[PDB]
Amino acid sequence: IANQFNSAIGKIQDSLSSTASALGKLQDVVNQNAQALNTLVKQLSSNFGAISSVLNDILSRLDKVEAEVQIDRLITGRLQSLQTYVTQQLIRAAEIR
Amino acid sequence: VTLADAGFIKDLICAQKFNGLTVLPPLLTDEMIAQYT
Amino acid sequence: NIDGYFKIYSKHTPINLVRDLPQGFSALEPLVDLPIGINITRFQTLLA
Amino acid sequence: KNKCVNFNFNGLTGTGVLTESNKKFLPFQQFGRDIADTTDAVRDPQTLE
Amino acid sequence: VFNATRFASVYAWNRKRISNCVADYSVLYNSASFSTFKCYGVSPTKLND
Ligand SMILES: *[C@@H]1O[C@H](CO)[C@@H](O[C@@H]2O[C@H](CO)[C@@H](O)[C@H](O)[C@H]2NC(C)=O)[C@H](O)[C@H]1NC(C)=O
Ligand SMILES: *[C@@H]1O[C@H](CO)[C@@H](O)[C@H](O)[C@H]1NC(C)=O
Ligand SMILES: *[C@@H]1O[C@H](CO)[C@@H](O)[C@H](O)[C@H]1NC(C)=O
Repeated sequence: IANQFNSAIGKIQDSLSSTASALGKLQDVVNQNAQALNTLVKQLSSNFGAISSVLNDILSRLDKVEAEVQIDRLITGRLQSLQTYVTQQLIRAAEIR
Repeated sequence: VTLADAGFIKDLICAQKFNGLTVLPPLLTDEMIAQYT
Repeated sequence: NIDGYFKIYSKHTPINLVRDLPQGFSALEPLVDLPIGINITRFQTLLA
Repeated sequence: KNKCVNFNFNGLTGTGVLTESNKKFLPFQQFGRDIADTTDAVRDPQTLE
Repeated sequence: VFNATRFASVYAWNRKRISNCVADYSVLYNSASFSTFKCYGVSPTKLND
């Protein structure tokens, strides 16, 4: 029984060393954590119908009042973008819990 | 397992940091988790 | 030609080949932009 | 350089620390951009560096 | 651009390129003579900036 247990432990070392397969359950979480954040980073590049996605490119070109008609677009988009990510993250968290 | 940074003294996570997307550490260190184990 | 700008990108590379367009990979760097504005329908090269 | 300032180049305003880059810009480049679609490098006009 | 002696017909409109130069738009913008000076992707006060 000791020899068998030691043999079976040897088969786990070989199984997990000689390939990478069983850990996909952990890996997909570290992947989704990153991918959702990477998507939220990328969503800063989005225009949301403004003349630019970039803030200084508006503020250097327009005055105060004409900037806002662009800036509130970017705000509306970026606020909904965070709310989307936080809805995904709260939902995701429930699974991990 | 193969991560891309984890809050270890500062690249996907340079950009995340430069947008205020901070990653906080766990309370329990990987040694503590190994000790409990 | 884009929006009146005629733009040239190029690459010169060494080779050693007798037959065909060299299978392999590289990029052309932008060499020049000219504001020329003309229509180009058609083109021809020049020999010497 | 190596100090925090409000930068501007060409009307590319912002805020940061400027430092000499070892990024081998090919001669036709004047910007580098981070994954975030935010600038991270610039070629100065008066000085090529 | 403003001081030529004659202008063109709109069926054949002239187009002059501008490059490699310094632009004091306050010349144009402070000139009373213009019945309209309307900017669409910029505000006029920012043209110098
Ligand atoms: C905080 O920044 C300082 C630099 O100001 C870091 O100190 C450097 O540490 C490295 C590695 O030990 C040394 O090679 C340098 O000579 C140190 N420079 C100075 C001026 O101290 C420090 O490590 C940083 N701390 C953290 C937690 O990132
Ligand atoms: C250029 O001229 C040719 C010949 O008249 C015409 O077929 C073509 O539509 C023109 N292209 C442009 C972009 O004006
Ligand atoms: C800017 O001016 C300095 C002298 O004032 C000169 O060294 C430099 O060549 C100029 N910039 C360019 C791009 O030539």
